[PDB]
Amino acid sequence: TRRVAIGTDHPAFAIHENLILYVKEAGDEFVPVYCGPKTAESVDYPDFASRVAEMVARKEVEFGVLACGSGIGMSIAANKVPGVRAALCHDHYTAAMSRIHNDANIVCVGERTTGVEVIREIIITFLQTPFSGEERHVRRIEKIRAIEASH
Amino acid sequence: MTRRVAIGTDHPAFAIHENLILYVKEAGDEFVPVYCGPKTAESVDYPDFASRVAEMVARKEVEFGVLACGSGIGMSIAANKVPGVRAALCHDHYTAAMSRIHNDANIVCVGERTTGVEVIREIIITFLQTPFSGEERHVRRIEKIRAIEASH
Amino acid sequence: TRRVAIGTDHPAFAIHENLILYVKEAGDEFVPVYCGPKTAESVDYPDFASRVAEMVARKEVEFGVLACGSGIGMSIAANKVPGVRAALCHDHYTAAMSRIHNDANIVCVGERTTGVEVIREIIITFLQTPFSGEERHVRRIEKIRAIEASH
Amino acid sequence: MTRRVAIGTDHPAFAIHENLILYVKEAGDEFVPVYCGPKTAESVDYPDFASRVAEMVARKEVEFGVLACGSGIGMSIAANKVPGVRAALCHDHYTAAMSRIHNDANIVCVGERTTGVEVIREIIITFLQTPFSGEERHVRRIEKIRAIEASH
Ligand SMILES: O=C(NO)[C@H](O)[C@H](O)COP(=O)(O)O
Ligand SMILES: O=C(NO)[C@H](O)[C@H](O)COP(=O)(O)O
Ligand SMILES: O=C(NO)[C@H](O)[C@H](O)COP(=O)(O)O
Ligand SMILES: O=C(NO)[C@H](O)[C@H](O)COP(=O)(O)O
Repeated sequence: TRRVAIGTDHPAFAIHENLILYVKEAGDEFVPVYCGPKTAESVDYPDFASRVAEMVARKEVEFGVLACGSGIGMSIAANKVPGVRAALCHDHYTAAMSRIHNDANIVCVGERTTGVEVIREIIITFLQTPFSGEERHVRRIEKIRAIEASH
Repeated sequence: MTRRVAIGTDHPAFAIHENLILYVKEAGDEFVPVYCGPKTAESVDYPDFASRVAEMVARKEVEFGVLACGSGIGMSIAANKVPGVRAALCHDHYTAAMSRIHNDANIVCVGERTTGVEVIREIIITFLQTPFSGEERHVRRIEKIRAIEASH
Repeated sequence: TRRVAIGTDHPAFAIHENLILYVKEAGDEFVPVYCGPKTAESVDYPDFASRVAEMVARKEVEFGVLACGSGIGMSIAANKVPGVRAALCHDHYTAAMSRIHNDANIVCVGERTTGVEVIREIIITFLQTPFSGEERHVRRIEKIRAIEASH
Repeated sequence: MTRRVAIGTDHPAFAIHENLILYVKEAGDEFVPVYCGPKTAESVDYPDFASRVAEMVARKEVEFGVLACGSGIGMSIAANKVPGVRAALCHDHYTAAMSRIHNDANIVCVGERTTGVEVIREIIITFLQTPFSGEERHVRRIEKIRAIEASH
């Protein structure tokens, strides 16, 4: 069982059931946990970025999915939480490499920037692709953890 | 009155480092590049250079940063670990503009392996030239990012 | 007055009024002419690609806008009409350069690939950006016309 | 039983021409690159090389073509002028896959100025390896493209 927490702001609300669906499409072991808004009225992305990022950091869930206008807001605010490696992806390549090289634990996408079928592909690829485990990446990821600790 | 812009890369982006320097100048006379990346070909660790540039931005030694890696991802994660930093992974003109308009982003991140140099150029120029909107919901949202930083 | 004919298939139907709106947003001189489907049921992209491309070729309208799943189908089928330079754009850069270098007369976009705000930006940039008029491009565009004539 | 793949570029894509050759091989043993672009640095006219490769595909001398220019656009326009050709401008994995699945595309077009080499690699590989679906609505739509060609 690999839980994936889902967060959005208002531009991504209309596509939230899509994101739920795309998590389950990655495999039966992938369980979506919807932590986004309940209504379509404006909300502030940091509020929902924080909720999902804290769950990931605390290890309640293995993965996060965050959507907003461009995904930029989500990736900045999620990365403020220690333990989070939030990757803003715009295609299949960035989704795969975020996992292989960076061991990313949160994938961020933009609703106004990336079509839903590419959002589908991103989410599925992010979840299914393993971290390489290579020495250099393991070292670089540990160096990100050391930047957190120095602050 | 002129605006400093620090540039960092790891090894795959080293091959285009004078490109990055050039594109910063291309945004206007008032933009001064500050090269902080691998002085040479050397395979290096992106978080070391993201930190160098991220710290300069957070200390207000430069106004903006430009970071390049393979996909841009490692640079955006590592730079966002520094409080005071809003580092945006951009891949086209629209994200470069909106990162500024909505998020008041102070670091632009790009991948050399994903995004062609003429779009990287367009990203950098758009980033540097586009102003923050100052609009109420955006200020409040940026403050909420700061409040998150304060809690950790 | 610069008429712009608009064509879609079914995945782009839900966003057809968007495309109408984005044409007018480029300027008051830009007049949208909707030539896409009236209902959301499946249709074949070549049918609507051809209608718009023929209007452009015959010079009824100055410009075309075509949307489908990925935009690939639209750009292949529209380019089959002599006189058409249909450019599949996915960002601002490709929209600008399609006009500056290629003198493109039709812009093609994918609904499932490119978010509407980037589709907005593409359409506005395509319409507002002039052809450079440079010798080399004028020569290359004339060489495209010579490929048509040899078939 | 092995599948030939002709490659053409103009001048900005010349710098990555052995990349393109390499990536075609990377899709499998059964893929044979056929280099047809500028043998040298020379500033050239994209329609001359789009034609060379487009004609080889239409004559069935090769099964696939790969075309690279600045933005990929001029290559897709010029190659689509040859009857029998379905040339797709792709910029990521999804368009590369769908061009094959839905449109049975026989030429892949890319921009060196817009799309980074590792994604160009991914585009080429995905294009070559992904099969046409053969599904009814797609066959009919492809035939309608042919019927358009016949009318001119
Ligand atoms: O894209 C975003 N953050 O990156 C936000 O979703 C975006 O600013 C929301 O904008 P809006 O409040 O005009 O809808
Ligand atoms: O993509 C990146 N960071 O996100 C880095 O540039 C990447 O890890 C470099 O990988 P390499 O060590 O295979 O060159
Ligand atoms: O993207 C397209 N042509 O490029 C078409 O819109 C696409 O094949 C439509 O697919 P569908 O018939 O499964 O909706
Ligand atoms: O983008 C292209 N065709 O679409 C071409 O590579 C482009 O016209 C080359 O332009 P240049 O003549 O400035 O190098």
